[PDB]
Amino acid sequence: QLSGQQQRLLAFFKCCLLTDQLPLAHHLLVVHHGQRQKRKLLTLDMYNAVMLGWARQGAFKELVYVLFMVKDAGLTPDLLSYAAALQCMGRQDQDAGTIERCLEQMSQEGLKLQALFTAVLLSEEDRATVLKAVHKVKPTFSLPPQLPPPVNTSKLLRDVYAKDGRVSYPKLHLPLKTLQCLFEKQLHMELASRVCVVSVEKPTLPSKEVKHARKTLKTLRDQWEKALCRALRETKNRLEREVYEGRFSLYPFLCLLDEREVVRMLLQVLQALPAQGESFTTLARELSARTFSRHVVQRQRVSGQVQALQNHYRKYLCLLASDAEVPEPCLPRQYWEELGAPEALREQPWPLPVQMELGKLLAEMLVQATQMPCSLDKPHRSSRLVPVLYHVYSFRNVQQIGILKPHPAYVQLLEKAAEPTLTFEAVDVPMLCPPLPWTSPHSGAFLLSPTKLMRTVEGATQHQELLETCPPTALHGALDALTQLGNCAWRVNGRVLDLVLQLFQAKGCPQLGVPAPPSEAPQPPEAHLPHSAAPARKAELRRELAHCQKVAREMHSLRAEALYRLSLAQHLRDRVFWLPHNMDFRGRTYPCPPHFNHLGSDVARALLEFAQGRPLGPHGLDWLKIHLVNLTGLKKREPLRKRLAFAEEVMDDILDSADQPLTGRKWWMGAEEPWQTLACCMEVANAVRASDPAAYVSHLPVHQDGSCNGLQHYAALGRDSVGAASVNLEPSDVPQDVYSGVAAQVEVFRRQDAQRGMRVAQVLEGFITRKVVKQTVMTVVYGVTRYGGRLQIEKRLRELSDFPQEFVWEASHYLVRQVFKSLQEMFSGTRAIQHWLTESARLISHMGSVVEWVTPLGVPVIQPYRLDKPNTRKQKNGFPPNFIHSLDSSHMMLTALHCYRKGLTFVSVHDCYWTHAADVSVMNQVCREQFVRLHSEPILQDLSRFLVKRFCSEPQKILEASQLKETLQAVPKPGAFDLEQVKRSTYFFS
Amino acid sequence: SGQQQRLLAFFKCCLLTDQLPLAHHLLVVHHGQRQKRKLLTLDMYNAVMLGWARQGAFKELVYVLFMVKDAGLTPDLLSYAAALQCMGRQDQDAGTIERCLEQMSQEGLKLQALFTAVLLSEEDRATVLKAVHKVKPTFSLPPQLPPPVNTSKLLRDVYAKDGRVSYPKLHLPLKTLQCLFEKQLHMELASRVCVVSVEKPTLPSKEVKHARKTLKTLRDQWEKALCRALRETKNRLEREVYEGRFSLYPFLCLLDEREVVRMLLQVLQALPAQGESFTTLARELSARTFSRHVVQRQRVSGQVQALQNHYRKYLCLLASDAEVPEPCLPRQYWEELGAPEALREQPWPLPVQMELGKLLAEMLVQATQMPCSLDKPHRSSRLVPVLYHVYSFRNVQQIGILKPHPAYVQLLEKAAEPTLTFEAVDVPMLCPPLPWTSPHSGAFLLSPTKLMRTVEGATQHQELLETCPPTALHGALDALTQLGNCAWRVNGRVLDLVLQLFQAKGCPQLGVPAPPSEAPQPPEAHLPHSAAPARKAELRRELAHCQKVAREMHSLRAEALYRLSLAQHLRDRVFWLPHNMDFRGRTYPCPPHFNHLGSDVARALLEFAQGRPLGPHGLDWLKIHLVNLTGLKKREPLRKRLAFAEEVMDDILDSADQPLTGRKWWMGAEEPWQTLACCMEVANAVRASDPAAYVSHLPVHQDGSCNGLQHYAALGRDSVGAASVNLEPSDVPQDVYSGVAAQVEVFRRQDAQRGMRVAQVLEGFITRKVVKQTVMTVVYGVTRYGGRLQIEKRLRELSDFPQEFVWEASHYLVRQVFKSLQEMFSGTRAIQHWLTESARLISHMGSVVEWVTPLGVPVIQPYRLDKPNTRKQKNGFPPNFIHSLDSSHMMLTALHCYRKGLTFVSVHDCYWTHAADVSVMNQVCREQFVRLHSEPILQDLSRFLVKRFCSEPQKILEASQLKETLQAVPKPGAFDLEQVKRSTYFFS
Repeated sequence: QLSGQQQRLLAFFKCCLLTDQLPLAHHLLVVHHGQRQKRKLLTLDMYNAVMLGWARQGAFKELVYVLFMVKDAGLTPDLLSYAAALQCMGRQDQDAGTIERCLEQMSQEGLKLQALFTAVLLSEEDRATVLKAVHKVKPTFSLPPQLPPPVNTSKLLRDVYAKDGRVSYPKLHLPLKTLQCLFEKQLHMELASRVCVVSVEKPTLPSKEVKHARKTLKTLRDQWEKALCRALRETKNRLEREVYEGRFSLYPFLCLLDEREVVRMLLQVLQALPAQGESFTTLARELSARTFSRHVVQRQRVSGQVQALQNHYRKYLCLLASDAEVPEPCLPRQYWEELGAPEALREQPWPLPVQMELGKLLAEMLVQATQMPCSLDKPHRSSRLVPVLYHVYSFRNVQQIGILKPHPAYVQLLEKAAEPTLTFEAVDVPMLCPPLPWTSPHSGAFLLSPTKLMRTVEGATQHQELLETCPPTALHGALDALTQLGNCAWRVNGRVLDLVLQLFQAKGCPQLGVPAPPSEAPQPPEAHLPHSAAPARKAELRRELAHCQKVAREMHSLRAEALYRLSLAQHLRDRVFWLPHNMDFRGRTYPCPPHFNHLGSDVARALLEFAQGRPLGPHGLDWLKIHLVNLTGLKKREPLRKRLAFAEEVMDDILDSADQPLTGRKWWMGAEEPWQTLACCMEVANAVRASDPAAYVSHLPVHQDGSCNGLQHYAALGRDSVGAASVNLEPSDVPQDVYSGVAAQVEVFRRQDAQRGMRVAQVLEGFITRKVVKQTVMTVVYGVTRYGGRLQIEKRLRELSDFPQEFVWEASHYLVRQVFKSLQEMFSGTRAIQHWLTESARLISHMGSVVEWVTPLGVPVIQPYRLDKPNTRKQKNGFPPNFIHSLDSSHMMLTALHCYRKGLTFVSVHDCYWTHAADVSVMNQVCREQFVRLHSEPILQDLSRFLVKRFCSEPQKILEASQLKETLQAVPKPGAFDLEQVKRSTYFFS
Repeated sequence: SGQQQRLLAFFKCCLLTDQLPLAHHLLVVHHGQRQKRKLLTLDMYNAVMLGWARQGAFKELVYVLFMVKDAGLTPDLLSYAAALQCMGRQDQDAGTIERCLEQMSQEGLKLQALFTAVLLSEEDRATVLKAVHKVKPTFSLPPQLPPPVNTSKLLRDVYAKDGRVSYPKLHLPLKTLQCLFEKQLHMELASRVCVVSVEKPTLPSKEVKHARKTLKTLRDQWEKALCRALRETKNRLEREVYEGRFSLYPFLCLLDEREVVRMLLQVLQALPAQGESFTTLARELSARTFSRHVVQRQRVSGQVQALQNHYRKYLCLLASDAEVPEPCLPRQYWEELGAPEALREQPWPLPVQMELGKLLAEMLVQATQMPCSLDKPHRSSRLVPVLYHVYSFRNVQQIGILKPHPAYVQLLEKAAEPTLTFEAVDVPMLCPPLPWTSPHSGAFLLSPTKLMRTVEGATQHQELLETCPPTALHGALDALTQLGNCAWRVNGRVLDLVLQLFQAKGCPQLGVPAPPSEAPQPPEAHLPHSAAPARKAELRRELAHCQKVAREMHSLRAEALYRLSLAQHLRDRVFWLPHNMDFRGRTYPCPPHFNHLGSDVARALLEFAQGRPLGPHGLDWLKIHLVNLTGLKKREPLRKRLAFAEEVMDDILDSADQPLTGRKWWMGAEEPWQTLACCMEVANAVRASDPAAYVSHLPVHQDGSCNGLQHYAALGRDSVGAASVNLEPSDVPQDVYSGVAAQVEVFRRQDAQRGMRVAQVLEGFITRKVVKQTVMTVVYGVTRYGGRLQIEKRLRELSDFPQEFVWEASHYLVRQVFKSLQEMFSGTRAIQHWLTESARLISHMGSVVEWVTPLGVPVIQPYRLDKPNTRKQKNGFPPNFIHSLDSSHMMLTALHCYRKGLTFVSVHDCYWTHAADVSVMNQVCREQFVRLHSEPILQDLSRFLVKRFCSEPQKILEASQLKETLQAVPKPGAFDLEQVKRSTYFFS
């Protein structure tokens, strides 16, 4: 293994190279080498770092001095050190004989020069210096030719990669010059890394108290900045003493970012810090990530990599631009590969313990430096000054990790001030230019800010290691799909935005989902009274207050989230923007901006519509009407003809809702998805108002979704005739709702349980609505051991006023068990697959390894569950949802790539597939075809054989691995139902 | 303003630290800014000149003098003396000194008068006189005056010059007293005492040794961290000295850095598992630093040696073997002899002290680090705070609480360290206390002890004491000195039995805390999370209640362990308990950890080291006192109780011989350990051939049923009141509490008929033991929740009584007792209502009520509203005035008993004295009570309040109403005052 000391010393040496403090790295290395025990901790790569850093400052003498230390340690110089030495020799410009002698010494060891250069990664400047040194010597350069980017030879991906002649790739509507200007704006945003957005909430005319509060907030922040600068200087001096002593220090890490940048960033953190508060460890991780991102941006700027990125990006923009024409159309990643932009050396992050130590130091400096009076400076500096941040321990013992809470007075000051400027990170806001193509897992999305492929922080290092272990050829399909999802252009709808802004400014609406303001919140009417003075009653009053304040606290968190989302929507209202997409561990694609994203809320779904415009065509108007009926949720069981007829019947309501959403009949409010229903009525009204519906262009996406996507995968895997009919895989004239059947089975179980002693069924009698059973089914299948999913089922039960909330906790558990039995009964295949997957997972977890599998697309997925070793219950429960999530992601990526060959704009939000109304029919045919192709491959057998290779061939526990082999061998038998029927089924997605 | 005070305190500390160039850096910056020059006060200039005189640098002092000249205010007499002091050091010419005297004479009084007017240090006054001597004008030093004596009739007999005085002399020889003084001096210089823990020490396990080694490494790591943080803060503060801002650097310099580091560690040891308030800790840290600083300053000056010589001369008077020709009071002896006066006795200003304490506390919290020391990982990668701040519900208020982490607590328990560190003030003195010549200086010789133990109202009360004539203070000071002079020895037998029970569980009835402190609760609760949301919350609340109840026992265990630790440390050594005065004036023992007032067990342990023979009546008194401790036959006469003692004598002897394995009759008694000790003293008496020959060290307690009620019944002379409280002579003693219980019972019957069900809850549970505390809360409690909590605690002890309505029952009980008192006694109500109305009106005006006792020591109520508090002053005044009268009566009794030679101390109502002395003490205390009420206290109170508040221009109309209220004093009743002398049941 590798001990922690090497992972701190290596980080310190590399960091000291990036800060031009080589005399200090030399000092520390001298002290370390001098002590025998510390010399053991010193590794060859650290020496290959110190020498390389000296080898850029043009110092050959110190290089040979460190070489005396390398020989003294007994290490043998590797390919890296020889190359650093050759790169240093050229700078001194000594005669070619020395270079030839170095080549002779290299020849004595088992090493070459071209092979050594290929094997060991080097910077472009240093590689050029080495090459120039070799050119000075007698040997010619003799550079081997490059390797043309390979393509995936998987049966699923051979269509997209083999271009042939059937290519109709899409091109962005915006002209090339507009894309370049947008890129320059995004580049400016990335450089400053702070986006200032006007607060959407209406600003009242400032009162005298409000003005005073703003002057207080300005004075305080300035005092906090001076204090932060002083604290940073003191910490830097102490850490420099640690450098001279010979112990690992964070002094270069502090040096990498400018002092003013550190101070301003900490102040920005305080503004972003919610009233609720944030965990200290999370805050430290966030601070370290911000420091690393701003350092990567600064390093790229000083190196000149940014300018090369601009030229390469402009050439890449020519492909996307409609006006510019490229002779051979190719996928965006492939085009970027043809340009050959150089992946940055600094893209890789620091080691995780060092990052934690740095972030904790920044948070500790912030709390100690910032002090404000509880009295808020109303008395003349008589009241004690107390730190703004307060460490809070949930458990008194030092074993529980403490968290951080903002000052109560500071929160009040923030409210009273009502500042209109909102500070956002560059990563947080959506990109103003098309995202950088995902050439590699590590490098993609935001151009200047590194975005790792895995958004999840749990198990991040392991999954990334698997990503690099996997051949790049396999990864490319997922990377191409992610690039395609990023390339889609989004424009904020003006009308929907205006209506939500209206409601948001004053009161809001709960049914619509516009969060209520603090004034609306149920504040307690009176404080403890003389009659209530009894300590029992006072304690009860404090508990009710704790509940009321908890509800108010949640409402503030929801309104603040809505405020940020609508402020970004207003900011990006007139400007076309691109949402980059990132992959979780399960492989589901999630948009990188947290604050503004379509998945997060229904209102966000309504706001977002495609900037690119495609005409409706003959069937587009009908698809819009069918979409409108789907959003209401009326006649879901009824076929698409009945839905269209209902749309014609309710057309008068549709038009009236479009003309007046607020003062109208408000039929859209009655619909299950109100804002999306309103947007669809404001597109159908525009279509009918236009003389030709086919001529009219529908920006708004149309969403097609299976009732449960996991159930359809399970049904496909087992080929169950009953299962296919239930989830609509089998063609039918009338679609069958899979949730209704689960509800009926839960109802018969409820009747049986009512006869039994248990009263939970009696409590739930008449309240087991179909929507609750749908959320429960999704929680059971997609969600694994989730407190939030169970809280969501509980939330659905709470929404029903008639249902008593005294037994909501056990009613939710009962619903989870009854659904888990219902599905297992109705679906013969699903239970067998789930049981086999769980049994295999538990056996792998017990042996001490985490379950690892490769998706049919090719990207490896590893469960990140860690018992403080794999967690037996979590891994065994986690494997069926994660496997079916990986299958759903693979099907979505296949659908996306094939729809990109035909030119359709495709994005995926949860189960729903979003595309233009004209494109819907083609997208439906493509997704049925891809689903059939995905399940045509023997998914279960491939998984069984990969698990056998990964874990069954284990010396440590052969017998348990033998039992695992026996359970893996008994794969479920395919049923009578034909796979090809899925293509013919128009109700597979609807 | 406050800042000027802060800068002045900084200047005084700077002179002692000798950082005068640093003071000159601050002074020039302060003069340069016009506003800062206005902030500078004349005294700041005088200070630095005195320091420059010690240094000898004449030109800086001349610069300060010119700076005074530039300011334009008159040059003060304090500065001229400092200039002369400087001139003396470098051997300057006398003629210039005579010119300096001419400047001193100008705009000032004459050379003698100017010297008298301005206070100076012992070196300073000598230097000023020596500088005066060289000049042609004569020094003309004023003649001294003999110490004044009070002319008040009550204290006239005490101060009478007739040679009837027979002051008691301590049994210990003079040489032994000097050795004890040397031991006390060694304790004072060290300032800390190490005592072996009474609790049994188990053989250390491997885990226990590992925890001890870890604790040692942590405490030395803490000392390194504190020393480095202290140096860094000192450097920053020195940079603030140059910036001219307020700095705490000289304060930190006055105490040695090693001493400060060790003080911080001692405070961590003092902090308990529950935790202590941060502001209180800051005050305690500043007080400890001031005490150590005063000890160091006295040591370096050489005042300590003069104190030793003067105190040995004082010791000769107390010593039996040494003979003094003229008997004098202990204060009077010191006044006649040369008296060392320490200028540094006066404390630092309170806001600066708060700032210094906060700085020390912050340094303590950030410097120290504890990681819990994972034994197997041993990796320092976690937040490491020894102390954690809690919101405690009120976050806007931002009250500061500092509590140690449970990990520390578990480690301290695992190590089971025997050594315990106590402050010198905390432990009882090993030598007789210093005589109370002045209010500010008394009690501990090296550690300053102010008269006012209370921190609330401390400033105002001390100012009133200084305003008060010295002789009136002197009478109370003489009484306090007499109480301190009493010698206490720990009874070995009682302590042994307590230690054995303390080691092994003990007994709740005996008050012994329980070491296990376990409470049935699911230990792991539910291993899977949330078996049921309600049940989880229920168990969490139940575990929280168990944690609180267990913490109660831990605090009681620590208090008892500390008590016995001190009792063991002082078991073989005679010690003296100093006594101070609260705002009311009811004297209190200075040592907090070990005191007789604190617990009954301490009362049992403590017996007089000085020994007086029983005499003919001593055995009878001891038997009577045994009956008093049990509390049986209280109604029955003093002869019947004696007969009962003869009846139960076999049980008495058996219990003394075998307390643990005997009939345990003592445990059944109301005061068990006291009963056991008295049974061992009666057994020792009967074992001896002559009981009169036998010497009884044990005190005998004479206590009135209610001291306050007797005062009330005496002031109004109501016949019914006097008969109930035993002032009227009776053959069968009448108990006031029994009558109150009967009246409460009839009110309970009336309320039971009414809709209110509180009476039904209390039916059959209003026992006299409970009704007694309520009377004490009405008569002595001053809007105190804690006394009402004591009533609730008494209700909880009865298992049958439901605790669901205990709070309402306590409120009902206090109201009914209050409403039983007024109807039972007309005089008590007539006086209480008048006092409650007068205080209310004075509180409305905006002045706190101030009144002078018949002895003459002023008493001021300290209650404040964040101005006087309306709901506090009116309730507070009847008990505070009664407490002042009770204190006056006890002081008069103490002084007259001292004249006779009886050893007298007072613990609450209970008067403690030797068994032979009891009869004489009884007669003396009846005589003093009659004399105290012979003076018209109500009229004197009314006249003094008229002088203090009625002559107010601001609100004359309210003052007129107050004048009318004061004029209507309650009329004297038919009952004769002289009857109290004839009544043998006043105290019993």
